[PDB]
Amino acid sequence: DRPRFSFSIAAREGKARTGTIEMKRGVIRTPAFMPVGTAATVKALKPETVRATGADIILGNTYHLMLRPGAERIAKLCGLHSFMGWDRPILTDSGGYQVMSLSSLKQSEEGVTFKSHLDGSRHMLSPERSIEIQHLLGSDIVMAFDESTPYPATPSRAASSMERSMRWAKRSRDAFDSRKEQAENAALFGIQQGSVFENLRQQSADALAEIGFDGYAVGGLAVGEGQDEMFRVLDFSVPMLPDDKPHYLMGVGKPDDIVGAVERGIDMFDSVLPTRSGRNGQAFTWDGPINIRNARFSEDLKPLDSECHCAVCQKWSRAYIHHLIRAGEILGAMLMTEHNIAFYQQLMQKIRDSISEGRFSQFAQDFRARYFAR
Amino acid sequence: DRPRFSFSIAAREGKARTGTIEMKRGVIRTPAFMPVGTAATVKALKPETVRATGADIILGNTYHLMLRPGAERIAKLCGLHSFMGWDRPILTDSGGYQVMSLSSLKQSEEGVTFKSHLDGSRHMLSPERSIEIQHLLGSDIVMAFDESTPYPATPSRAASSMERSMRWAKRSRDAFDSRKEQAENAALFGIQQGSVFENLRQQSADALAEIGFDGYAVGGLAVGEGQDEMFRVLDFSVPMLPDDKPHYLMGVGKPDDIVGAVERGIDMFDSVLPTRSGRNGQAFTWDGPINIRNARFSEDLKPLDSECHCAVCQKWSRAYIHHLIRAGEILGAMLMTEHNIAFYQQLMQKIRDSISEGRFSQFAQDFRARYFAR
Ligand SMILES: [Zn+2]
Ligand SMILES: [Zn+2]
Repeated sequence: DRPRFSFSIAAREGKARTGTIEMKRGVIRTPAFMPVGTAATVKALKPETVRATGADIILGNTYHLMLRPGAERIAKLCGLHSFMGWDRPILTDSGGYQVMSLSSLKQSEEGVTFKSHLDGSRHMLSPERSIEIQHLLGSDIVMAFDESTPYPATPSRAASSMERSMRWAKRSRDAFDSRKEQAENAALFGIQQGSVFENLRQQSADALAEIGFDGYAVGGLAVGEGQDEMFRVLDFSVPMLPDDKPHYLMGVGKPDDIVGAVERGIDMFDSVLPTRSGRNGQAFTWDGPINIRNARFSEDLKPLDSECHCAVCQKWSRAYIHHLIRAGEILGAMLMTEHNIAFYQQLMQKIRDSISEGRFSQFAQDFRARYFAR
Repeated sequence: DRPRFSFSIAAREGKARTGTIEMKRGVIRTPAFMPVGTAATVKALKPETVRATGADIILGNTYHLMLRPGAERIAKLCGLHSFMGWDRPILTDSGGYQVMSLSSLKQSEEGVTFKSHLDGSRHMLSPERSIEIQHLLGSDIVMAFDESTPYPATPSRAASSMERSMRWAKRSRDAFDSRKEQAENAALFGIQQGSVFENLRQQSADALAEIGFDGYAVGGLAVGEGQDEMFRVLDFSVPMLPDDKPHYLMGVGKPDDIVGAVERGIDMFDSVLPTRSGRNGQAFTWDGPINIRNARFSEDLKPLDSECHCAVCQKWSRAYIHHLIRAGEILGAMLMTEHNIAFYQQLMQKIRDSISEGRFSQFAQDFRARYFAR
């Protein structure tokens, strides 16, 4: 009964929206946070635990999966969902960002050649090959393959990368639409580029809306610009995107970045922060992050957060988790990660509820006042 | 309603027994395997997962817990059960073995002085202090503090360590019995020493039965002697212990060691093998252990073991777990460990059932024929 892709906005407050994305493998509540499942695992969590925290969708990294265990191998093993045991929607990034940030790079208009950061094996990516890999994975939301430009970006380099990206967005569209099984069961998002420059962002938006996509991502942020500049860029960039389609801010971010981005019209988020910070001993709380290794928690019997409903905060103390993290114990990573992901989902839930009730502006004020009292 | 400690033998076949140990925090089915929970965690598993595999009791290491997080700290945090979230029985070793094998050692008749292997801090252990620490932990089965003699052991050194151990067993008895809350709610096991020498084992047994204990451990094995010599030592040592009390072989071991020890009258086991081997990529199966990193599993969609009822074998393939282990992913350690512990508990269940039905001899033959076909 479920549709391929249907975004519906149930309530709005200013630029903020709340609603649902209906897909064949499930419903995504927006604004949505996607836990990151890099190499076919949300690190230190079983998929059932990921779901129990409230996640409706997770993200997979195309660049990592193509290096290990391999895209064709995953297809032969019945696709990513079956492989890793997550049966709800999966969004896959294009891999273009990690090629720039992780691999040993030839770049051209056809695509990119690079050496694996793991073993120096040679690989290739292009609009067509990236769409094909995401198809071999079985991805539900496919990202167009673009060209990332490092930070900071000179206007010429930002416009160079943006224009080639828009040509690649058209090739991504066509590659997606050529493959019937993919085009009937998955969705395709386009990526706005153009750095901090308003004119380039607008040309990017026009090109993408001319091609037509199921959703639109804001690319090229959370790469060093700081929150003030990111918000300033969001202020004029998001209204350029089609209003009736989801808006996806890639790689963001800290809780306060998420709230501010929702205030500016963003519907979807992903970040390694809750998982990676958790393994490193940082727990998010409504009173700000805490460093659980600090000596002040060594005999603290309170849970990580006094209001959190997650199973970790129901069962174990700060003192216990302090001990596990300082001891290097795997269970420390597990509990910290589950709490952090549950905290992110509770944030998204409070965001959605406050928009639905027309008190999101008050929620954002209240959130910041307490989170930054620390 | 539950008693402090009541061992009841429901069925026997040759020297093998099956039955139950009833304690205030739960019933222990014997023969029993205890997962090892070193520093207040069975590594990579939540306690609920430990219980879901079938474990009735776990082991804690007194030497590690006294170094981190500290015995008094655990008492202040309401004891080990509450600290780590395991509410069923816990057996604590005495710490004497790790003092010899891990610490930087002065040894005397009063006790032992050593430096922590973690930071060089100075600590002390004695019969009285070991019983007190196990009390501060809240341990359900307390081990007498003994003196371990390295392997191999000359007769003089084996008899030296054994005789002092028996004097320490009397001091452990008295220290335990002096502390009313401990003596009314916990149990105390004595440890037979005496290496491979029949006469020393017999003198040890006589001394321990003269003092009186709730259970009797066979110490000084699984330290390099090989299975043939261990079995030969068990052949004459176990019948020296009181028949109507549990028999605990410390630190054993591989599945085939467990079966052979049950054939010789052992009721209780502990080993780091299922947990530590799991993290290292070795999975136990009814057809012998497999090294999941081997390339032959890279596209194998079968579960780790074709008969195993554990949740890992219900949900994930060898190929997936192969990928996680080779990638260094925490979830690889989690899944391997859960399967290995579940496999050990299924072994103990099959042992108990076959003894109950008077076909344990046939089970042991059948087990070995298949496990060592490999
Ligand atoms: Zn929590
Ligand atoms: Zn299994």
